[PDB]
Amino acid sequence: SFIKPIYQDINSILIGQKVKRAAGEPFEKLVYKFLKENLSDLTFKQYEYLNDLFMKNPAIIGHEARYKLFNSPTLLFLLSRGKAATENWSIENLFEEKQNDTADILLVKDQFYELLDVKTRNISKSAFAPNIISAYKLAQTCAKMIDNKEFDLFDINYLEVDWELNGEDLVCVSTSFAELFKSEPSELYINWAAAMQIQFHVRDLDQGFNGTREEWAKSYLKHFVTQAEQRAISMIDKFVKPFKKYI
Amino acid sequence: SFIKPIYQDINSILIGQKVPFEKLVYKFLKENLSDLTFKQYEYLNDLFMKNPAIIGHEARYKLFNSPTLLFLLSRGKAATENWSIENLFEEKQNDTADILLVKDQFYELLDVKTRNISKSAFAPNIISAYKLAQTCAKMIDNKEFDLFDINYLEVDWELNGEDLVCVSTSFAELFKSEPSELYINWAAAMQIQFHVRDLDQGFNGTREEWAKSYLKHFVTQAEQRAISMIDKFVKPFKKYI
DNA sequence: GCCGGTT
DNA sequence: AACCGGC
DNA sequence: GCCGGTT
DNA sequence: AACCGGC
Ligand SMILES: [Mn+2]
Ligand SMILES: [Mn+2]
Ligand SMILES: [Mn+2]
Ligand SMILES: [Mn+2]
Repeated sequence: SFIKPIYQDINSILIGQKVKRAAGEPFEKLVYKFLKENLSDLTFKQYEYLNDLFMKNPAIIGHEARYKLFNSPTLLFLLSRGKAATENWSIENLFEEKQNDTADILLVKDQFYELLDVKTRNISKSAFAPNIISAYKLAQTCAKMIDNKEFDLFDINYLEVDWELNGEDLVCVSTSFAELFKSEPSELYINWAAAMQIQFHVRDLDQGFNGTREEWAKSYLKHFVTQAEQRAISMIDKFVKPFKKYI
Repeated sequence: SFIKPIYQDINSILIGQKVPFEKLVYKFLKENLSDLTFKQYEYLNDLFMKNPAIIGHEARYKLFNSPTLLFLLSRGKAATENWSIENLFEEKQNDTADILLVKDQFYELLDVKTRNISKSAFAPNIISAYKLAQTCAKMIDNKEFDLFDINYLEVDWELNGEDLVCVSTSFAELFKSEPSELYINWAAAMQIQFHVRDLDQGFNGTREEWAKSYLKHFVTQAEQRAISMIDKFVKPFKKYI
């Protein structure tokens, strides 16, 4: 990670930080503001990075050619926008924040990519693990890493900002940081109903995986396929059986 | 619908207004059907305020006088229990309905969907196909076939400089649509997805029929998704394990 | 504690 | 509660 | 037109 | 992008 060396800083700055009454999505901006101040040459919003990539290559027009600028099938897959959106891009028609985008922030350096999400949590409310990332997208990601042998190109990490309502604004009370690729893949909770999302709180994320990036991919694909099989038959029991009587 | 007879009115007041764009409608409905119109959370408060005698969740759950409505409108046991005149419910993202209209102990559940017609059409989550399944099951077990409708109002808008402007609307009734026509997007939180404007309204049977017909559709689509899971999520990745 | 459905 | 983009 | 994954 | 409640 690029932000880990200064995490203790981020942690200490964000704590006690307040914002005017995700619900706490103004806390993301602080993290981005901070990143952009201490690692400014590394820090991008995902759309910002796409904009920079294309601005550096004005000659390169069309989606075909523009996709080539990625030098990576897995990154092309995680990062790019659609073909018409890419074809249509211009200095006048730049990319903007996109609901669906994979990552909140990109830390890039020497061709190594850290995709960073900021999750925000209302510590008052009962714990409810948030959607992290699509288990399916993650399966595809794992398959593309293996097919193209990209096991040393990018990490997917998380920064959780705990907050509470203090009078008339939100205040951050603590944070956590975890690395997707350091967890035991077979331990990832896939919530099929919840748009097929891996779900957890960062603070709970296991961080003891031992093998290589390749082994993680293989093991996650095993876990995915197993959970998918289980869910298939588990659907008959929960969504069919209970209703058969009425028909 | 209580809304339908005055749809022209609504349409006419909304078209051209300026400001996802959370668009009133509530305002209009309130100022024209005051004693019929409620946010969901507000209707809950109303119900409990009107019965200070009752306390505890079990007792206040009886105030609904309907297993189905209880299923659709009520908060959890604890939050009900802890409800107080000095501790009211607030808007909850999770609530079934945007607006509830009730007259003569009949309920119209109204969602207001918004839509940027500048962008390319993408059917929105409407309601959980699994929630709807439980709903029809409850309607049948409890013979509540004349109690509530679930209806939708689509506000089409478009960005003009600084201000976002409504430029058309649609209204449909869920229980007038061909149940087997309803698109159940499993991956999308098991949601029914449609735009209102596109919603079949040619159903002619009874409420009971609709419910039984829907459950048949649901059970069928659940099996199909179960099976489809193998091809979509299993075979494509086996070559790696 | 464990678990998964909904906006 | 929306939201894009493959073919 | 058709269809369905993601934040 | 997060959000409750059943036992
Ligand atoms: Mn993101
Ligand atoms: Mn975020
Ligand atoms: Mn609603
Ligand atoms: Mn709405």
